[PDB]
Amino acid sequence: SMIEIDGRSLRVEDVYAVAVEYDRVSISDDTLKAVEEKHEAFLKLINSGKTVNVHIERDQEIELQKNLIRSHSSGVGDYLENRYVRAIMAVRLNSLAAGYSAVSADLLNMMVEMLNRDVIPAVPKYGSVGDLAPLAHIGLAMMGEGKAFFEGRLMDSARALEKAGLKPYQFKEKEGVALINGTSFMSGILSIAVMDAHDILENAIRSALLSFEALGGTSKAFTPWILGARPHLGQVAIGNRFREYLTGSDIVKRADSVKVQDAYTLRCIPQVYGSVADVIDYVENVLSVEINSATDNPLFNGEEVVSGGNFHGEPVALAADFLAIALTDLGNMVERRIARLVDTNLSGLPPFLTPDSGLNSGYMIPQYTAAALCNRNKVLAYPSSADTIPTSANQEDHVSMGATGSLKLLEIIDNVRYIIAIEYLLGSQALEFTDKGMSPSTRKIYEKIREKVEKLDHDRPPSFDIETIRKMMDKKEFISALP
Amino acid sequence: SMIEIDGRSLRVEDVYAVAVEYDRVSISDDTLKAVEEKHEAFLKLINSGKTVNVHIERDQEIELQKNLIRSHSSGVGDYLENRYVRAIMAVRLNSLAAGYSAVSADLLNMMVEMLNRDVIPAVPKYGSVGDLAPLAHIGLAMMGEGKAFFEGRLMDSARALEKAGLKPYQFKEKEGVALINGTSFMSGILSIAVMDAHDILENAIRSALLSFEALGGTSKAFTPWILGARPHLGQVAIGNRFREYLTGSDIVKRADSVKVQDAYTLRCIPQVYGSVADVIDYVENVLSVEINSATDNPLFNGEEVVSGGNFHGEPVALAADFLAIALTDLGNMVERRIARLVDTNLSGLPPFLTPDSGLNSGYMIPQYTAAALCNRNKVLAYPSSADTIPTSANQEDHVSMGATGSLKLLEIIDNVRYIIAIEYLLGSQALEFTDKGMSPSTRKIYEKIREKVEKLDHDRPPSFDIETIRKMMDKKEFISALP
Amino acid sequence: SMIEIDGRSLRVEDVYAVAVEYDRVSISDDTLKAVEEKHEAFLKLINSGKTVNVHIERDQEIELQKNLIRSHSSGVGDYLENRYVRAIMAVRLNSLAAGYSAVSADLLNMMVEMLNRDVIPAVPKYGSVGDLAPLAHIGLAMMGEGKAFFEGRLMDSARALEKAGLKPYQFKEKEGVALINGTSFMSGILSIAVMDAHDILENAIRSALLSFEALGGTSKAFTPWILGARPHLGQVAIGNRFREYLTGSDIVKRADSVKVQDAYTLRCIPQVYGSVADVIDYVENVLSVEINSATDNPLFNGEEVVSGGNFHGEPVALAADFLAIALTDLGNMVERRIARLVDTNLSGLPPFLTPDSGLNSGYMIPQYTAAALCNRNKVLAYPSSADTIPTSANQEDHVSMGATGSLKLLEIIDNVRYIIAIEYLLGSQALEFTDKGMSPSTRKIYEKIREKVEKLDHDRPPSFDIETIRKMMDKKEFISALP
Amino acid sequence: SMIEIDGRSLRVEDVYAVAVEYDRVSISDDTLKAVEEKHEAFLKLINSGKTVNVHIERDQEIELQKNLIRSHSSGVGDYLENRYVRAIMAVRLNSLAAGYSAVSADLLNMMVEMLNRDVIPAVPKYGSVGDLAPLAHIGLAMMGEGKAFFEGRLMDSARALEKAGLKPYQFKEKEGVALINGTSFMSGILSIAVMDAHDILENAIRSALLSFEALGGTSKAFTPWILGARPHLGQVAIGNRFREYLTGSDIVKRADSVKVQDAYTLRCIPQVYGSVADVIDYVENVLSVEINSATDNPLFNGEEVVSGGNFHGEPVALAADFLAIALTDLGNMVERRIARLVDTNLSGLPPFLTPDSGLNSGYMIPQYTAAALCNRNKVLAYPSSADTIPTSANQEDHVSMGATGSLKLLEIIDNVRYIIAIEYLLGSQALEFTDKGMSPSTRKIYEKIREKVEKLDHDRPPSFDIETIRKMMDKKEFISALP
Repeated sequence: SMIEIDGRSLRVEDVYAVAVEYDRVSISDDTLKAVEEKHEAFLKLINSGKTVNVHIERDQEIELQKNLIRSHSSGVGDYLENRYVRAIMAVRLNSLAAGYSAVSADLLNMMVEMLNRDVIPAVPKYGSVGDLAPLAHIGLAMMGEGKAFFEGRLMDSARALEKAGLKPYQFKEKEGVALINGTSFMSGILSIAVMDAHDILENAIRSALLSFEALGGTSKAFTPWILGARPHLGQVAIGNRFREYLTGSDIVKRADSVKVQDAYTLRCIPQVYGSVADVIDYVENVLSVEINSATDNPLFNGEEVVSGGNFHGEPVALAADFLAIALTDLGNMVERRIARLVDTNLSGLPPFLTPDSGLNSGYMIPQYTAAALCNRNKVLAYPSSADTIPTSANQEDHVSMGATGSLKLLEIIDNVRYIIAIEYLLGSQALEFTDKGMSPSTRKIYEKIREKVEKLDHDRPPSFDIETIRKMMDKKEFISALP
Repeated sequence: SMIEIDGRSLRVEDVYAVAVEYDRVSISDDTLKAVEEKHEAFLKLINSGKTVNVHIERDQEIELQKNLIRSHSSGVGDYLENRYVRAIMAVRLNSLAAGYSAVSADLLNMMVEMLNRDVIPAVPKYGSVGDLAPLAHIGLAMMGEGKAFFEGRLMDSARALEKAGLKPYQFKEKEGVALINGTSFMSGILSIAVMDAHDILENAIRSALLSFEALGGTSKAFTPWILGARPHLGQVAIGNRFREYLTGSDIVKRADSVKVQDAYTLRCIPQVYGSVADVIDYVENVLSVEINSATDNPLFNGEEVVSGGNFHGEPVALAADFLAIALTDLGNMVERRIARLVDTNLSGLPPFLTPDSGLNSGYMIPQYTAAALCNRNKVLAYPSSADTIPTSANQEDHVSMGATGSLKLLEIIDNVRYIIAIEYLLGSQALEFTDKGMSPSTRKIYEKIREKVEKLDHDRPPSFDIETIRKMMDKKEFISALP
Repeated sequence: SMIEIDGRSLRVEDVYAVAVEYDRVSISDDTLKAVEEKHEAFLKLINSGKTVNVHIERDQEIELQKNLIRSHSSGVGDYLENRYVRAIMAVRLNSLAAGYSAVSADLLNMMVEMLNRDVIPAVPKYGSVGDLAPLAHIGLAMMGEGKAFFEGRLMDSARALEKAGLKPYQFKEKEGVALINGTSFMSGILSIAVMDAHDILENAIRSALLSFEALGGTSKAFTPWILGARPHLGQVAIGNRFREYLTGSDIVKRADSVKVQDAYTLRCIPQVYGSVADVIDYVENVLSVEINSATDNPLFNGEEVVSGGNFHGEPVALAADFLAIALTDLGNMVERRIARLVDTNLSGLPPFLTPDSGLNSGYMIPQYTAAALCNRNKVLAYPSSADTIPTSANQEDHVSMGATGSLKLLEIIDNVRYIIAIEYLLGSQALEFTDKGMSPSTRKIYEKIREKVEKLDHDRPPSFDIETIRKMMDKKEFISALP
Repeated sequence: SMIEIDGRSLRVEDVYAVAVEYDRVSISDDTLKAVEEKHEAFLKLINSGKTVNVHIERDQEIELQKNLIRSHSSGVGDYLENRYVRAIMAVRLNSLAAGYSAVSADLLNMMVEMLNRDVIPAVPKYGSVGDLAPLAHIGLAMMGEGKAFFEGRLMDSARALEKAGLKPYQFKEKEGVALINGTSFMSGILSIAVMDAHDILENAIRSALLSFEALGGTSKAFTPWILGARPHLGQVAIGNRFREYLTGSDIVKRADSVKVQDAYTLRCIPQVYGSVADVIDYVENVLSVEINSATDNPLFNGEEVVSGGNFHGEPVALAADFLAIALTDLGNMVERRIARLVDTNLSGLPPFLTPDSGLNSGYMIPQYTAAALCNRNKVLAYPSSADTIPTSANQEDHVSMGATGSLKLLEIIDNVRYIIAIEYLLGSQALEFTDKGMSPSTRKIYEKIREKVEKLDHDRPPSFDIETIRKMMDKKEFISALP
C-alpha cells in the first residue's frame, strides 16, 4: 500500500509498514509547495541578515553542508540492518516535513525516492551519543559518497543511485545541519522495536496457552472481578485475552473443578504481561509525539531562526531503557514456565518431556538456553541513559546515550523471541502427554506448530526446531493462525 | 489536618500528609459498617463450606493467622525510617478497606489508632521479593510481639501499645493472610518517593536558576514555539516554569542581545527536566491505581473466595526502577552544570569560584562529591526488576523484586538531593562574581541561601554548608521562598 | 597487643588488629628520627629553590595547608563506622612513613596518639572519586575543627582532643597535601573488607557442613585426585577443608555407599568456594603492596620533588569490584542451597523444615529473605570502576571511582553474612530430621548453634534467630567452636 | 608451524597460534598409545561393573552418546566466528588428552584432523550457562550432522567432512559425555580474548605515544623511583615501556624543562595501564591451569570413575567479567585523552585539530564515537557471573554464566580496539600542529599511520580512516613498526 507523509500524521505502525513491509511513501504537492515556500522565506531572512559578495557567500554555505556531512560520518562497526535504516529514513523525512526545518522540497523528494527505490545507505551501528554520525552517513549516501545497498546489494553510493535512476543530491543552505541534527536514529529504531515488542507479547500470549493447558492451569486466576480489583489497564486486557482463548478447554474445565490455584508462572500472567503491555503503550505514546516533532536545530518558524535543544534524546532514551527492562522480565517469566514444564515434580508430566528418560534427555537443554538468554538480557538491561559523557570540548556536556539503548533493546527483543520460540516448542511437546482436550484457540496454535515441527520421540537437535519456530514467529504465522 | 480513608479515594499526596506531616486518619462509621458486613458474609460462607467440631475449627483458624505472622516475620537489616513505615501502614489500611479483603472493622481501626497515636512497628528493611516479611513485622507489632517505636522510642511492642492506651490486636479468620499479602511496602515507600522526586525536580528548577544566571544563559532555549515543536508535556511545562522565573533578569536580557545559544546543561534543561517530570507523572499514575487496589489474596467479592495474583509487584517494581534511572540522569545533568560553573574556561568566572586562586581551592571539591554521588547512582540504577529468583519450593516461581527497587530509589533520591544542594551552594557563590542583575525570582532563591550560608571568601569546609542547604531543602524553604 | 609501624611491614591482618581489635600502634624512635631527617632535607631543598621575605613565605605555606584541609572537607552523608576510620588512619600513617612523603615525625605521632586514645574523626562516607575529601575530614579533625568521636561519643574535634589530652595539630609545609593525597580511604576499607571476606568464606564452609549432612551428600565430590585434575589452588584447598571436616560422619559414609553424585550446590562447592578464595588472595596481594606504598603526591626522594600519579586508585578500585562480584555469587550459591533445604522434593525432608506443615510455614520465608539479599547484591555488583567522570576543570580527567567500590563491597559483605546466618539456622533445623550421625566437626557447629537458638517446633519469628546467629558470626563463635 | 598437544603443555599463545594463525596440531604416537590404553582400562572396568546381553548393552551405550550429542545441540543465534571455534576445539582436544577423560585415541585424532583440514563446526553463540550446547554442536558436526564450514564455506557437516577426506566419527562409550562436559567454550574464547587484550594494551601504549607528544607531556610522570614507590608490577613495567619509547623526544625534553605535571590522562598512564596489565596476567594464569585441566565428568583415574564438579565455570567466568571491567576502563581513559586532544583549551592545539575551524569540524565527531563506545562497554561490563538461574529441574542449581561473560568480553575488546584506532588517527593529526621533534619510536608509529592515512586538511569521513587503522591494528602493523 501507500503511506502519505505530511509531517504531522505518522504512526509507529506506518513506520513499520514502510520499513519492514516496503509500503511506498508519498508527499502531496500541497505539502511540498508549503515546505518550499517556508524554505524560500528562510533564504530571504538569512540573505537579509548577512547584508546588515553574494556569490562567494552562497558557495561557502554549500561547502559547509558538505564538510558537515563528511566530518560527521564517523560511525564504526557493522552496518545496521536495512529495515532499521528504512525506518530511520521515514522518520527523518516526516520530521523534516513537520514545518520547522526550513529544508527544500527536493531534499524530501530525495528521501522519498531512496525509500521507494530501495537505495538504503550503509549505516555503521555505533557512534551516536543520542544522532549526528548515523544520520550523516545517510546524508553521505544521499550525496553519492560512501556506500549504500541497492536492492540489498552493497556498493558505492553513486553506483546505487545510478542503478536506481537517481542523481546525487546536493545539500542547500542549512540542509545538512537539518538532516543530521535530531533523534531519528533512536526514534526510527524504537518505532520498529515497539512494534516488535507488541509482536513479542502477542506471541507470548499464544505460547503460554500451550503451557497453561499442558500444566492443567485453572482459569480462576483470570476471573474478571479479581483482575478488576487492581485495574491496571494491561492486566485487565490480558486477562480478557486469556479468558477468550481458554474458552472451550476441557482440560481447564476439569482443573477448575479440582484446583484452587497455580504457581505464579500461570497465576500471575495478567499482572506481569499486563505490566509489559502498559510499558509498550507508554513507549508508543512517546514515539507518537517524537516522530511527528521537529528535533533538528536551529529551527525556523517563518520569521526567526532560534537554537534550542530538541535534538536531546532523553525522552526516547529513557523509553528504550524502560522497555528493555520490561521485556527482559517477561523473558524471565517465560523461562521460569519452561523450567516448570520440564520438571516432572512441578508439571506432573514425564521428566524433560521425553517418552523414554532411559536413554533420552528430551527437551532438558532448551531450558538452559532460555536461562542463558535471560542472563544475557540481564547484562543488556543495564540502563545506558543512566550514564553521560561530555562531548564537543564540553559544549555538549549532557547527552542521552539513547542510541546505545535503542540498539541493545533490539538484542533483548531478539533474545526474548528465542525464549518464546522455546516455549512454543516445549509447550506443544508437553501437550503430547495430555488427553488434548485443549481449547479451540490453543489447538490452533498447536496445529500450526505441528505443520512444521514434529512431536519429540527420539532425541534430536532442538536448535533446528527452535530456529524453525522463530522463523514462523517472524512471519507472523501464529497470529495468523489465531487472530 | 484529617485524611478520611474509604478504600477508593487515596492520593499519593495524602499518603505523604499522613506519613510525613502526621495528619490524622479516620474511617467513617458507614465505611466501617460495610467492611464489617462483608467480613460477616465471608465468615458465613466459609462456615457453610467447611460443613459440606466448630470450636476446634475456629481456634485452629486463629492459630494459623498467628503462625503466619510469626513465621513470615523474617526481615533482616536496619529498621526502615518511621516516615516510610507510616506510609506503608496508610496504604495497607486503605487497600484493606477497598472492599475485597474481607477483614473486620477492628483490624482497620487498629491500624488507624497505631497511626494516630504513632505506634510504628520496627520493620527490618530487607526481605521482600515483591511484601510478606515487612508486612508480617507490622502485624507482629500489632499482636504486641517484637519491637515498635512509641513516639520515636524503640521498645517491646506490648509496652508501646500499652503506653498508647491500645490493646494488642488478635487476628481473626484470614486476617493475617490479608494483612501480609500485597504490595503496600513497595507502594507505600514509592508514594513517599514520588512526592520526594517531585520535590527534587522543584528544587532542581530553583537551583538551576542560580547557575543559569551566573553563566549568563540566554532565554532563547525556552522560546515557547521551539518547545512546542516537540510537545512532550514535561518539556513544555518546564519551559513555561523557567520563562516565568527568568522574567525581570537584566543578565538574561543582555545575554539575549549578544548570545545565540548555550551549552547543553543550560539549553537542554527543558528536554531533560521535562522527561523527568513525565516519568514522575507516569509513576504517580501507577500508584494512584495501586494504593486504591486490592493486592491481598485470596479475595472475596461477597459470594465467592478466589485466588489470583494481585500481590505481584511488577507494575510498581518497574516504575521504581524507571524513576531511579530518570533521577540518576537528572543528577548527571546537575553535576555537569556544577562542573561548568567551577571551570573558568567554560564559565567566564574566576577558577573554582574563589576570589584568590593563589592559596585557595574555592569550591573545587564539591564538584568531585557530586561526581562521586552520580557514580554511586549509576550502580543503584541497575534495575532490580530485571532479575527474579524462585521462592517457596518453586511455587512462587516469578517475583517482581520491587522491594529492592523501592529501597534503592530512596538512596538515589537522597544522593540527587545532595547534588542539588551543591548546585544551590555553588550557583549562589558564582553570582557573587556578576553584577547581580538577576531576576526577582532568582534573587528570592539567592537571598534564602544567604540567610543561612555566607558567600565564600577564604576556604572553609564545604561539607557543613552542603548539609545546611540540604536541611533547608528538606524543610521546603526554597519552595516557600519562591512558590 | 602492639603493632609497630615502619612504613614497610604492614599486613592486612595488622590493619584489622588495630582498627577492629584496638591493638596499640607504635613507631620506633629510629623510624621517627629518619622520618624527621628526611622532612628536614625537604625543607632545606624547598628553601633553597624559592631563593633562586622568608617569614611571609613560611606563613603563606602554613595557610595553604589549612586552606586545603578545609576546602577539601567536602564529604556528605552518614559518618563512616569507627572501625573503618581507624583502618584508614592506620594505613595512612603507615604509608606516610614509607619514606617518600617528607612529613614530620610529629604528624605521624599525632596519628599514633589519635588511634591509641580513640579520637576518631567523623568522616562522611561519600565524596571520594578514588581520596581527597574523606582524608581532608581526618585532617580537619586533626586540626581540632569539625567533629570527632571521643571513645565513641560524637563532639567537636577540639573537645575530643582535649578530653584525650592531645593538642590540635598544625600542619607544616606540604603536610596537608601529603595527608589528603593517596588511596588510604579505599585501601583501609578494603583491608577490613578482605579480612571480613575471609571470615565470610570460613563461615560459609561451616554452615555448608550442616546442609551437606542434612541433605546426605556424598564425599565423592571432594575426592583429592578429582580436585587435583583441575588444580586451581582454591578448589584444592577447599576440598581439603571439607574432607577434614566431614571425617567421622556416619551420614556421609552411608551416602557414599548408595549415592553417585549430588546437585551442584553440594558437588560444586570446591569449584565455586575455591574461586572465591582465589579472588580473596588476589585482593590481599594488591593491598599488601598498596598499604606499604607511597600514594601521596608530589613525592620526595631526598634530592628531588617529583609529581606522579600514585594516588590513582585503579588497582584497588578494580580489586574492590572483583571481590564484590565473587562474594555476590557465593551468596547466590548459598541461597540456592537454602532453597534446596526447604523443598521437600529436593531435600527428602519435611516441607519447609517444620514438623507440622498443617498450620505452620516452618522456615519457608528465610529463603525469600536470602533471595532478596542476592537481588540487592546483583544491583551492588555493578562495577563502579567501569565509570569515570572528569573532575577539577578536566585536569583530573580519569578517576578510579574506587571509593564507591569499597563502600558497596561493605554492603555486599553485610548481605552475604545474613545469607550465611540463614543457612546456619536452616541447616541446623534440617538436621533435626536426620539420625544425627554427623561428623564431630559438623556437630561442633550444630552444638554451638543450639547454645543460643532452639530447634523449630511451632512457628516463631525467624528474624530474631537470624540476628542472633549473625551476632555469633560477628563474634567469631563458629570459628572458635571449630578451628 | 607445529603445536604438539600432550594434555599438559598448552599455553594461551599456542591456542592463538592454532586458532588464528592456523598452525598445525599433532599428538605423538606415545601420547595416543597411553590415551588408548587408559580408554581400554576404562572399558574393562565398566564391563566388569555391569556384570556384577553384552551386545545389546554396548549398542545401548553407543545410542546414548548419540542421543546426548543431538538433544544437547540446542544453541540459538548467529554462528561463532571460526577463529573462536578453532580455539575451543584446540582446548577441548588438549583437555581430553590430560589423562582423566578415558576417551579413545580416534576421538583425539578426529579433532586433530578437523583442525588441520579446517572443517569447523557451525556453533550457535548462545546457550551455555557455563558448555553443554556449543560443545554438543561441535560433536554434532563430528558425527556428520548439522552444519559445518569447510575452508570457510558453510554446508552440511557430512559434505564438509567428505570434501576434507574425513569419515564421520562415531562416539564410543562415554565419549559424547566427555566431549560435551567441560569449560572449553569459555576457556577457548577467553584464550583468544586474553591474547587480544594484550594486543589492545600494546596498541594503547603506541597510540598514547602520539597523544603524549602532541600534548607535550613531561616524562616526569614515568620517573623510575616514583613508580617504584608503589610497586605494582604492571605500573613499573608500563613506566619502563614509556620511558624507553619517549627516549630521543625533543618535545618531551622541552616539556621537562618547563612543565611540572600533566593532567591524569597523561600522568596516570602507568597506574591505569599497569592495572590492566596485572588483570591480563591474572586471567592468563587462570587459563594456563584451566586449558590443561580435566573439566569433563565423570572422570577416570585408571581404577575408578568418580563424579565431581570440574565443569563448573566459576574461575574463568569471574576472570572474563574482571577483564571486561579493566578493558572498559582502559577505553574510558583513552576516550578522555581523545577528548583532551580536540579541546583547544586543554591541548593548546587548534580546535578539533582542523586547520580552518571556519567551515570544518575536523575530528570533533570521532570523540563522540569513542564516548558512544565507552557507554556501550559500561552496559557490557555488568558481570554476568553475579547471576545464576537453576537448570535441569533444579539438579544443576548453581551455574557460572561464564559463557555470557566470554562473549560480551569479545565485544568490549572490539569496541576498545575502535577507541584506540581513533586515538591513533587523532594523535597523528594533532602532531601535524607541532614541530615534530618526537622520539624515534613515536615517529615509527606516526610514519606507519601516514603510510595509509593522510593528514586532515579539508573535512572527510573519519569512519573510513578509523576502519583502515583498525584493520592495520588487526594485522599487527604498529607492533611490527615499533617492536
